[PDB]
Amino acid sequence: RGYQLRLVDHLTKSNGIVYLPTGSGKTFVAILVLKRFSQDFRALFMCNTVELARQQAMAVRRCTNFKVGFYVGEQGVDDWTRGMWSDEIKKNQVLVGTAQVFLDMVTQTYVALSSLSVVIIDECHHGTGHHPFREFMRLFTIANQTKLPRVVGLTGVLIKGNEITNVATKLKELEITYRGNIITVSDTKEMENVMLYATKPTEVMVSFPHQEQVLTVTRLISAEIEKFYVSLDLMNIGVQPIRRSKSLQCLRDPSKKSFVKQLFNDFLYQMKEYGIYAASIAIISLIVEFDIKRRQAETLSVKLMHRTALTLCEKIRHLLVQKLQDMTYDDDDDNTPKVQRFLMSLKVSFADKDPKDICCLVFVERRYTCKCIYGLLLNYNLMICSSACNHVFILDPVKTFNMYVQSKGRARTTEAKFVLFTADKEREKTIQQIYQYRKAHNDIAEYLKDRVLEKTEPELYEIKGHDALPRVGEICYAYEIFLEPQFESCEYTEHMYLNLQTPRNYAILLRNKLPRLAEMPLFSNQGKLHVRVANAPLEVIIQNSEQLELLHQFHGMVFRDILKIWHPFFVLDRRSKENSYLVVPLILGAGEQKCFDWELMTNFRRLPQSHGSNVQQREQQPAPRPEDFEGKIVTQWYANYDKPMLVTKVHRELTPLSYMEKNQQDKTYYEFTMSKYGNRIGDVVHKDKFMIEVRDLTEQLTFYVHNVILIPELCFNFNFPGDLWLKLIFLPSILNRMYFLLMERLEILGASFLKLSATLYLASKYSDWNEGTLTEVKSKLVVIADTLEALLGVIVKNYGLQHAFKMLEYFKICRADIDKPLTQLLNLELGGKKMRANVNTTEIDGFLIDRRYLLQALTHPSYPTNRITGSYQELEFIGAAILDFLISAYIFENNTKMNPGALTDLRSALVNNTTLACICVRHRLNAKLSEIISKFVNFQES
Repeated sequence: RGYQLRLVDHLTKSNGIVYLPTGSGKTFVAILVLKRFSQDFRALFMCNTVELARQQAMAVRRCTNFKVGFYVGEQGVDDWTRGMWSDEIKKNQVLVGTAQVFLDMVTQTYVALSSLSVVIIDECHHGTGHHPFREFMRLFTIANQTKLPRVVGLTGVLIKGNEITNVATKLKELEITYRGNIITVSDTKEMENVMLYATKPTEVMVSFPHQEQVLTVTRLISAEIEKFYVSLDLMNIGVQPIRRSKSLQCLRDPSKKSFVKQLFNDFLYQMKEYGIYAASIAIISLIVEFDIKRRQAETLSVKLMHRTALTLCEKIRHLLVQKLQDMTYDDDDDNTPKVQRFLMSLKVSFADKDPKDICCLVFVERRYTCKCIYGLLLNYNLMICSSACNHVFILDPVKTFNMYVQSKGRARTTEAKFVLFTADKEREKTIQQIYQYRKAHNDIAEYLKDRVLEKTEPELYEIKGHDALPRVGEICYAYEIFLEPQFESCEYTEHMYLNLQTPRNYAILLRNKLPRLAEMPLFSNQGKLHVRVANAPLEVIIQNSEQLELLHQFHGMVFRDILKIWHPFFVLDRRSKENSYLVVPLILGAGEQKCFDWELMTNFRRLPQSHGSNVQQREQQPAPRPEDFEGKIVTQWYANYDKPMLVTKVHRELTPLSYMEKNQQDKTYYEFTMSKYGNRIGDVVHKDKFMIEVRDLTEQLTFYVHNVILIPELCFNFNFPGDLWLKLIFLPSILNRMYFLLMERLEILGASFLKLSATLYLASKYSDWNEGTLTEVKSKLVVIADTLEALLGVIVKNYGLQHAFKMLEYFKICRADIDKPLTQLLNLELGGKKMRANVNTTEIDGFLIDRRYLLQALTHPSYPTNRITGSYQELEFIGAAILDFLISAYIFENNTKMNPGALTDLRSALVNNTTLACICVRHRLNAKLSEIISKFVNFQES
């Protein structure tokens, strides 16, 4: 700020003492003078308190870290005897240590003041007499009149002398002991801006009249306390420290002399409890009305009767009851002048001269004063605060006015600020003497600064001394589709039905050529299935409508009468595509050769046994047929017919009149049907018809994902085999991987990589261009986009890294001008500014006392395009999507074992600023920006 530059201007030319108020950044002004002293040519930082030395050493080491200098300090843990200073002060240029460590080392001569170039002593006004700051200054006095270190110091106040003119000699004597020059650092033209940074409310002492009468209630309470003080040996009565001494005497009662404190142990315990109630009532009688003090003692006396009622407490309650008649008449006299002044000042502040609605809490002298003051306002926003104090009004506070407030306050009608008001003359005289000493110190400093440099130098020296798109014509291209089972685990130990177990296969006749179309995994009840696509035959054609329409109507009938579904395409929308009419089966001839047979398509579609059954009458009774029941499915000709079933084997011992598999019908299979729907027994009249094992083909709807005894009498023999119809119903489930042709980690990674292409190349083209105008034309120039970027990442694994990235920008995006830079990038205007190297830029910025790339990387966005670098905004968005796409691409192989839903929670060290800034501190390496960040760094260090 402007106040720190003016105060440090006199310290750079010669020695001087900096006088500034607390909170003005006096330590920051010393750091600026230390950087100017090292540029034009060892520093010593003295601290009075050990607690303040740790904060000054950490702040000096943080600023000297970027300077590439050695910053160390000695708190007294490292001490050694040698002919000079230890390795801490010798190796490090800046040494921050207490004055006691330097004074202890001055007894036996080791290091001399000539080693350090400058010495900064915090709070140089306190050092005097036998203090260590005056002892180290006395050694410099014997070393004076020669080359020595430059003295420097900063303090809140100079000194306070007698009257005015005599006080000016005290300020000159303090500067003569510290060897200060005639230049005194003080805020003059910067006082306007210095007052705006730190607002100090003025101290307004409001005296209130104290009642000379009516105080006999306090004297009677003191007389009653004096009677109890005879047994307790004058504990205390009616004092502010008595409240603190009561808590100190409570812990001091135990662990004392055996015989001496034996009787005083339990005596002082009951006396301190009753004495604190009388001391609190005495303080409440002065601050508030006497009626509140008598009510507090009456409630405490009633609680003593319900207590254990000790022999010492019974006499104290009986003594107070004799004086209760006189104390009750004192509170009944109204039917304190200090409380009237507090109510008048609080009412005038809310009325006018200040905000109408504001938070104003009066400071209570104790916990009992808050409840007493609350009842006075209701009997005649506002609150009674205690613990500390609050803003604005404070009732009879005893404390340092500057240290207690430490904030602003409300206002009243007057020329003044908010402060405490006490009726005692000793409290008002202390605030008046401190204000008069501060005004006299500022007047003595202004009179001393107005003197000539030659006159003040001789005065200090004398004191120091003595719709249809077939795409092709009518032709038959036979594509053999190989479908065979592999293996699986069968718990039921059922037989494995495979399409390769029968000679008849399934071919594909279409007007389109044959793509590669490798196999795909599948599963079923019999085992895993695989479908291979190739063409055994070729150059085939049908003849007119004979062979052509034979596979047509057979395919049209297989649509509804086989799958039996309303929508085969599952609610199609556009209803169009590359036209492939149907695939036709091919029956295998002699050997492994399969020719074109049109009789198989017409026989399967015209078979009535596929769905509709028959009715067995007395004219025709079906006989047992073990040869016809081998591979043929069975149905229900009478009742309960929904899904048919294939008969695997025939059982000669099992008959409709034999033992049933259920206990319902005893030893009869057909008795269960006659007792339910009234059906006949064993179809018509046929008992001897053998039974069979029915196997239902019903399974799950979608076959892509993995996963009963009838009789030949009542069942009709189907013409369709069991194994031939297994692969015919799997066509709808295989369409998932059939229609289309060509993970989620590259999806989100491609979104950051798409923005990284514009961040890398485009932002590195023109560095001086603003961030607003750079993304304006790149945005409008152009979920589903992340899927297209995932395919570009897979293409980068089969070629070079820039291979797929090249065509990725050309194919999807256009960007005629931006596509050329997308190949390679370079450095920003930072390295282009200075044509030599970053060493030339190190002369203006002494932060450097590769360095070329770190120039723009360490640039602050605060400065509006200064000479240190162009800006950090060009590299901010650059590395933004860069590191985002780089961390996502490296985590694609590591997180591949997870799913997009689970891996989305926390993946690859999330960029949240909590762990971000903490990663730099884990390597052991505006004023508002240094405030919240400093408090957050201390809490995150755990």
